[PDB]
Amino acid sequence: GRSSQKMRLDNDDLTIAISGFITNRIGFAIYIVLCVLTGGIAWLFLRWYPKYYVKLVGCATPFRDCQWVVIEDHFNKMTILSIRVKPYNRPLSTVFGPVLRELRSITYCYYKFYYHPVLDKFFCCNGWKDPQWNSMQNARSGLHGDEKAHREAVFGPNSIDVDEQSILQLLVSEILTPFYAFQVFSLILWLCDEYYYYAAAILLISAGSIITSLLETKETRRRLREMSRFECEVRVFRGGFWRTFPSSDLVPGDVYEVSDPSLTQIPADSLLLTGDCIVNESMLTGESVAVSKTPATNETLAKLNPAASTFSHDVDKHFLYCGTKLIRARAAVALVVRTGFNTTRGALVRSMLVPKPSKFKFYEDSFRYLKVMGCLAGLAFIVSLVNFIRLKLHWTLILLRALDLLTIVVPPALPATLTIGTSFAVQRLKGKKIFCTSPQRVNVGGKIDLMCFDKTGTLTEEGLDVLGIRVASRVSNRFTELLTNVDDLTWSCDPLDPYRAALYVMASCHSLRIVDGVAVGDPLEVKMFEFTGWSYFIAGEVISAPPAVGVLRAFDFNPLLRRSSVIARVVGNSGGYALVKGSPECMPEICRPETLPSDFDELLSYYTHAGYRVIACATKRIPKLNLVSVNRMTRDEVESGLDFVGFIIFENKLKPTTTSVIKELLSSNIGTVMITGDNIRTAVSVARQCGIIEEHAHCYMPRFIEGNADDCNAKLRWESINNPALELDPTDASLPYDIRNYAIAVTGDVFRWIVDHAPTDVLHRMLVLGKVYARMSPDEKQELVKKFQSIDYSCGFCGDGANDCAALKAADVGISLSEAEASVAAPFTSQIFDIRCVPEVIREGRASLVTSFSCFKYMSLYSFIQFTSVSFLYVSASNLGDFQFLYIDLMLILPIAVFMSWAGPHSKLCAKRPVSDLVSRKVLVPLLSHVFVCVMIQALAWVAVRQQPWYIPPIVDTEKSNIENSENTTLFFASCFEYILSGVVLNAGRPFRQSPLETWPFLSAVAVTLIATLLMLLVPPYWLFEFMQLTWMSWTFKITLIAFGFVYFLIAWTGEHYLFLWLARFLGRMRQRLFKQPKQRKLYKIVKEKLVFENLYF
Ligand code: ALF
Ligand SMILES: [Mg+2]
Repeated sequence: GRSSQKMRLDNDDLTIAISGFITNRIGFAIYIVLCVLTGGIAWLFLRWYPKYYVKLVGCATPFRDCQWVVIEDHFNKMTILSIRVKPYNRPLSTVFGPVLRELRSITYCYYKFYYHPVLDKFFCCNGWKDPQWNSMQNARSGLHGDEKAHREAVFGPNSIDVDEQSILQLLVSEILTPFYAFQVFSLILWLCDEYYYYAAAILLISAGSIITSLLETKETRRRLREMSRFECEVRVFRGGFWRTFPSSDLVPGDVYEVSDPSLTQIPADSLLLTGDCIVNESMLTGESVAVSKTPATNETLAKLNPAASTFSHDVDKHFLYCGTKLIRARAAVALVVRTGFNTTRGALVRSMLVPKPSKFKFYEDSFRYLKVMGCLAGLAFIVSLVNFIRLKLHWTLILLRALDLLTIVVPPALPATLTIGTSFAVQRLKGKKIFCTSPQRVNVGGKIDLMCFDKTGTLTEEGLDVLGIRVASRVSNRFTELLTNVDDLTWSCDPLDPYRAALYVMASCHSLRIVDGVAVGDPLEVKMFEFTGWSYFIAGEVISAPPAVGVLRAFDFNPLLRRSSVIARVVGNSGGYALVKGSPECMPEICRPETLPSDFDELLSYYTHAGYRVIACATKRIPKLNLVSVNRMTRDEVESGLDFVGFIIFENKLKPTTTSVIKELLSSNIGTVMITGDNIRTAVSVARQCGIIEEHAHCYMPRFIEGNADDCNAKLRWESINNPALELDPTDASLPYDIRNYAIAVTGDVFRWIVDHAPTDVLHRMLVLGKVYARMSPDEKQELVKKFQSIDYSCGFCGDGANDCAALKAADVGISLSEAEASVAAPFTSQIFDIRCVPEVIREGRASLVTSFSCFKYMSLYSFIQFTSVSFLYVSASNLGDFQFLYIDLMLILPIAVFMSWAGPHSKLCAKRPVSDLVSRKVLVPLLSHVFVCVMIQALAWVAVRQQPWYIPPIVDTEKSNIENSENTTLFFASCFEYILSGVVLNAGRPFRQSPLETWPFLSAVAVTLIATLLMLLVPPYWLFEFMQLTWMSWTFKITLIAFGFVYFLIAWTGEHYLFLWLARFLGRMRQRLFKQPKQRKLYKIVKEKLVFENLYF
């Protein structure tokens, strides 16, 4: 009996291990008695480290006989789940692809593993081919009665119902982290030591942080549950009749109806059987164009695969996805295939909740630093305890002092201070209309090294504009200039006149209807009508000699003929006219070949290759027509024998301010790529116009030369687009084949083949070189972003559709551009709809990163200075007073820390990135030198004060510490002079922020604190003298204290700018030259260097 298994859930990530255990009933008693005895510490310690809990309670057993299982993933986060068993009696094949009895299963992250007995394993994905699907006769007659019920036990309900959790569960999963336990212990220590005010302050700030984080999490999870909760009402063929049911009672096999008008959205992944349908797949592709779907023939059942997760075109022509609108339908039924989380939209939603560890190592490294500091504080506690039992002091004093020395070294207000930079950045972003939801992501904005991009909604207007109109004259059968405008059309001549005929076509060849003074109807007609500027069974001309027209009848656009016609009669002419507009491919089989110019085919190829959509117009004259002829003669006589007029052209025109933002991003050493769902010819042209691809480079793309994507052993040919002769060395490395710049533009079908059957090195080179990525579903967007991240990139995204959701959530920083169905996952949410909020986010990220690092260094220095002062004082059982602590802790550190995080970022993207890690050498090395300088200054001040003739030595006191010394006061003033100047020196400045001379609050706060301290030193009033427990000093010694404080500033400044970085580089070079361990480099750098050098080699 097997009792372990390993699986890979996601596309490539999520390696998990499942094991099965049993409760000992003795370890459980030990655990409960231990919890009772310790009052609650065992519960905490066995919730933080469940490995020992399992080792204490669990006893290993095989899978067949089990009661709960443990699932451990690649990030080492264990979990306890309970196996569920249900009575069930059908053949094994009903559940997979014998007899099955128990039907054991486990649910993990909405995946549902089932237990195969004879193979003795857990299986996640098996499509349930349900072999009845052989003929339309079988598939049309749906399942009857009881057969549904058993299905309900295997597939569950058809509802994407994520599980919400209560407030108390959030609290027990949030507060119980170890740091808050440490904070509670510190608070107990303060209140037991009569040190109230500071404890109350940090309690208030901790409570505020908890409240804001809790509200954040609750709002996020509430919002995510509204994008994935759909409820409709359909009619199903359960028992030979049509019965009305909710959308939740559907199981694979039920045949429902799609022709009814109540049904406005597809309930589940379906397949047509009769009739026809019209849907717009705005959720799978970014476009909003109407798509027509036709019934599935008897052959296509064979190739259907309910688990392929991406369907070929042969079967995609008949598949009705779930969650897509329904424009129009004909007696048409449909057969469901997948329900629940197996649906493409359901699978996307499920993959939006799977956990993924972060590559930003800031907060975790800070916590590791505090843990090392605690390891030091333990030794300090031991030494203090020995030195205190030496002096024969009382026991309460020894305990209290030795324990407060713990909270001195591990400051309980470091994490609550490390968020001020992001807290201040959020409102600047909100002022510039960008709305952030996860503040922890702001720092990540400073690490962006790549920036992906949508096309249709982001880099381009949503609709299709009108570029120009071309016409061929009958004087010479050749085309003319571009004729962008309509005024030129009105004032041009050679329905006999060509230009006026084309204007007539653009004016009255539609079926638009007027609502609210504007026009509605087919999306393409609207743009033409607006371009004309005219008005609308006759079309009224604009006031600003063009005659009006009067329509007698019209044949709308025919799905099979692919054209439309309008028979009208201008008032002037006794005879009528017929205008026909349609696609240029089937046009030649209607019009006269004499009317077709010599430029037809090559000009059509030129326009189509650049990516436009072309439509052609034609005219005809009917010498005699009346009210009886139109009803007597059909469209066949209308169409045949027309006169070619001209081409009208559409264009996906890009937003006015994109070619500048992309140029700036390229000039700031940030690469950019396009990841779109549209064609592979429009995408390349828009990338040429925008600036992603340089104006002179080539664009090689892959083609299938031997076999389609099915065969596991196929060959690829990397051809060129403009010149189909040049190729790339395929087996071989992607290099130009027997020149300076080029860019592979991979389609969306060959990319899957590359990821599957191609070596890793070719994949890496394609990732480094590829600029354009078209014809991709959301899943390929997401896993392409993950592939980018897996070679040490840090990539963002930008999009404005539910198409993009997964790529927005899986990217390091994802900026949305809308407010519906796409801002649920994206951290940020712009509202100006242009790509101008990307530089904003990057700038604020860099400023926030440098600010956070500066604050961390400042708080660490504060901790060390206080520890050194207290360690000097403890050598004689003395201590700082209970109010000097308050002054230092509350009126010097918190105000300077808050105001050090106030200045804004620069007004321009620079060309260099900030340090983005804590355990580095260039961060640690300049910190320990500052610590050394601080300690040296304090030691010098102490030695200096111990030699004056009015010195008042400390007194050892058994009941309480003595505060009125001449050795406490000197260290107090040295510390006060050091805190302010350390805050001034460690400030972030010119490169990624505003220089401190242009920001007033910081300088004002430093000045007021320094003047307060200097006045408290030089001439203090008596109440301060008897209130802070000071002692007399000669006026010649205060000047010496000021001198030490001053010279510390010079030493710290010179070290921080000049010497400390030099020492860091010196130590780094010595380590490299002595320890002979290679320096790791980011992969894409290595691949780029290999590529350029080897290309130069040829
Ligand atoms: F508008 Al798109 F992918 F083309 F969101
Ligand atoms: Mg879009």
